[PDB]
Amino acid sequence: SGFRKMAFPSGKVEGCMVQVTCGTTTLNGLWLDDVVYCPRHVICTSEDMLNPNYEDLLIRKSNHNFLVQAGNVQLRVIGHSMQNCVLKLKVDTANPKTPKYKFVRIQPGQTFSVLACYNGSPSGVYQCAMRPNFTIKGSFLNGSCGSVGFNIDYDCVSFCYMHHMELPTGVHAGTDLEGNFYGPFVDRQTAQAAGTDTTITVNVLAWLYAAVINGDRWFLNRFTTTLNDFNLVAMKYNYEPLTQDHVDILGPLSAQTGIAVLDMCASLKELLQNGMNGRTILGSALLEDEFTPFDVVRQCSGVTFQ
Amino acid sequence: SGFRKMAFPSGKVEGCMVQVTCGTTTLNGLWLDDVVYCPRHVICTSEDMLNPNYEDLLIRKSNHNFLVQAGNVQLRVIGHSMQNCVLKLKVDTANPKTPKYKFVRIQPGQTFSVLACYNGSPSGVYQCAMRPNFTIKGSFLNGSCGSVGFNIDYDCVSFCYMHHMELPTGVHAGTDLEGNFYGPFVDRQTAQAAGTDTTITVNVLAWLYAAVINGDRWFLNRFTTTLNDFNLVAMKYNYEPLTQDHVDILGPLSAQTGIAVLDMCASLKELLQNGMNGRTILGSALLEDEFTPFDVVRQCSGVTFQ
Ligand SMILES: *[C@](O)(C(=O)N1CCC1)[C@H](CN1CCCC1=O)NC(=O)[C@@H]1[C@@H]2[C@H](CN1C(=O)[C@@H](NC(=O)C(F)(F)F)C(C)(C)C)C2(C)C
Ligand SMILES: *[C@](O)(C(=O)N1CCC1)[C@H](CN1CCCC1=O)NC(=O)[C@@H]1[C@@H]2[C@H](CN1C(=O)[C@@H](NC(=O)C(F)(F)F)C(C)(C)C)C2(C)C
Ligand SMILES: [Cl-]
Repeated sequence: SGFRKMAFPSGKVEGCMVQVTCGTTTLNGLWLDDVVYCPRHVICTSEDMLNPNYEDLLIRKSNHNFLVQAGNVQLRVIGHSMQNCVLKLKVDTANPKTPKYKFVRIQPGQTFSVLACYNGSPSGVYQCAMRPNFTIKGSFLNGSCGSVGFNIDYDCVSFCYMHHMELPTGVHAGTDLEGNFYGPFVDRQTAQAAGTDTTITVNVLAWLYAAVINGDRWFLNRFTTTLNDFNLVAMKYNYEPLTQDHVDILGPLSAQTGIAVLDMCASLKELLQNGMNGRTILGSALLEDEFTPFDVVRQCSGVTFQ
Repeated sequence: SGFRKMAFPSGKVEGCMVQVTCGTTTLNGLWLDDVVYCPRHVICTSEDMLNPNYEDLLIRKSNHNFLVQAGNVQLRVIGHSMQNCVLKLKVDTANPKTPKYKFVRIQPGQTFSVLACYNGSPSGVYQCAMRPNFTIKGSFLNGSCGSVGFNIDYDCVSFCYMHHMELPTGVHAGTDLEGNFYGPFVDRQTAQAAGTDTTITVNVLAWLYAAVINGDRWFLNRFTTTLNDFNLVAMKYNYEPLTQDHVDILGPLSAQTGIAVLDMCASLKELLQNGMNGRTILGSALLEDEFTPFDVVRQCSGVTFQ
C-alpha cells in the first residue's frame, strides 16, 4: 500500500552521462554507442544565445574544439553534425554501458523520469509529465542542459526528452532526442511564454483509481454520467476532453476496482463542482494529473525492470 | 528554477540488489562485498509470521536452504548469522559493483531515497522522510521487503533503511542495516500501530526558504518573533519544537536569502494561525515537511554525485 511519485531507476542512464565543453560553455551529453548527443547551444557564448546562427557557429568548429569527458577519461571526437536542435558528436569509443534503448517522441499527458545532471554528474531523479502546453514542471539550474528524460520498459530505455531552457513562470522546455522541440519553442534567449495549461483528465481519473485501491473512497458517489455531459462540465474547469481512447486505456483500473469509468467521471464531476471541502485524497488537497493509467498500474501491481 | 521531490540516482544501489528465497518465501537482499543482507522473516512461512521464533527457525536451516540470485546467476551461500532483525548470508562471490558505502542509523526528520524492489529487480525510486513517530510514508507491495533506503554523499552510499512491514493507515516500518527497527515495532504479524505523528518544523522552514528562492514570496510578513513564542504557537498545531541546532542548520538558507530564521518563523506562525486562504506555495496547498535544509540547498545549488 501507499502511493508515491515514483521515478524509474536511473542507473542505466547514469552510465550514459558525460560532460561536453566547447569554448567556455559546458553542459551534459548522452553517450550511446559511439555518439554523444547534446544541445547545440553548447557552441554558443552567452552573447551568441541572444540570437544565434547555429549553422554559422558550427562551421567554425572542428572535432577537436569539443571536449567530451566521462569521469577522468577524455573521449576523442571524430565527427560532428547537427540534427535540428541537437548536436551529434561521433567519438572514438563506444560506451560499454550502452543499455538497450530507443528514441521516442512522447505525447502530451505522458510521464517520464528526468535525471538532472551537472557537469555530466547525476544530481537526482524525479518524475515529470509533458504538459498539454508542451512544457514540463522540472527542477533545473544552470549547468542542467542536456539532462534527459526517459521511460524504462523491461530492459529498454526509451529516451524522450533533452533539457534546453526555462520559460517565465519557472517551467521547462526541451526536445526529443532528434532535436525537435516539444511545443513552439526555439533555442534562443528571447521572450517566449508557454500556452495556458490544461488539466490532464485521464490522469486525474487514474489517480482517483489509485486512491480507491489505497482505500481512500470518500468521494465515490452513487451516480453515473455520460461522456458528453462530463466533458461539458469538465470544459469550464480547464480539463482536457476525455476521449473514448482515454476510457479504454482506463479499462484495467476500471475492471480491477469494479468501478466503471463513467461512474468515476460522475465522482470527478462532483469534486470539480463542490471542491474537496477540507478533505484530501492520497494525502493531496489538490487533484493530481501527473500519474498516467500505466503509472498507477505499474505502481499498484509492482512492475520491475531488468 | 523549480522545486521537486527529488530522489538520489539509484544506479549504485541497483547493482547491489539480489533476490533471496528460502523455502517458498522470496524477498530482496542487498549484496555488498561477499555478504547478502535481508529481513530475517525470509525464513518464515505465512503461518510462522503470526508469532515467529526466529532463532528456532534459523537453527533448522543450512547454508544451502537459501537461494540467492543476481540476475541469471545463483550465488552459493557459505555462511549465515542473524543480527537483530536482519540476516547476513556470506556468499562465495564478492559483488564487483559494491560502491563505497556505510551503514547509518538516521534521525527522525532526515530524508532518504527508497529503491523499491520486487524479486531483486528495481521497480522505482522515491524520496521519504523518517517521521517523528518512526514510520515512513512509502509505496510498498508484497514482495518489496528488503528494499533499502539510502543517501549518497559524493561517491559513498549511506544505507539507512531496510523495509520490513506495513502498519494500519498504510505507513511503513523497517530497520537500519544492523537490523534494529526504527521505532517500537517488531517483525511479527500482530496488531501494532504508529504513534501520532508531528510536523517536522525545521523542514517546513527549509521549504519556505526554497519557495522564496523560487520567487514565491507572498507569505513573507514584516514581523520577527522569538524562539520561545514561536514554539508555544507551533505546539498547538502539532509542530515539533524548533531548537537552536535547528536554527543553526538553517543558517546557509538564511544567509543566502537575507531572511533571518526568526523572521521566517514569524511568517510560518502567521500561516498556521490564518491558513493559506486559497493560496499555494511551490504548487502545494499544504505545508511540506519532507525536505531537509540539506535537500533544499542540494537542489537549489546543484550538488552532484560521482
Ligand atoms: C542551459 O543552457 C545550461 O544549463 N547551460 C550550461 C551553460 C548553458 C540552461 C539551463 N537553464 C538555466 C536556468 C534555467 C535552465 O533551464 N538554459 C538556458 O540558459 C537557455 C539557453 C539560452 C537561454 N536559456 C534559457 O533558458 C532562458 N530562457 C529564455 O530566454 C526564454 F524566455 F525563452 F525562456 C533564460 C532562463 C536564461 C532566460 C538558450 C539557448 C535558450
Ligand atoms: C514483506 O514481508 C514481503 O514483501 N514479503 C515477500 C513475502 C514476504 C511484506 C511487505 N508488505 C506486504 C504489504 C505491505 C508491506 O510492506 N511485509 C509483511 O508482510 C510484514 C511481515 C509480517 C507481517 N507484515 C506486515 O507488514 C503486516 N503488518 C502487521 O502485522 C502490522 F500490523 F504490524 F503492521 C501486514 C501488512 C501483512 C498486516 C512481518 C514479519 C511483520
Ligand atoms: Cl497539496
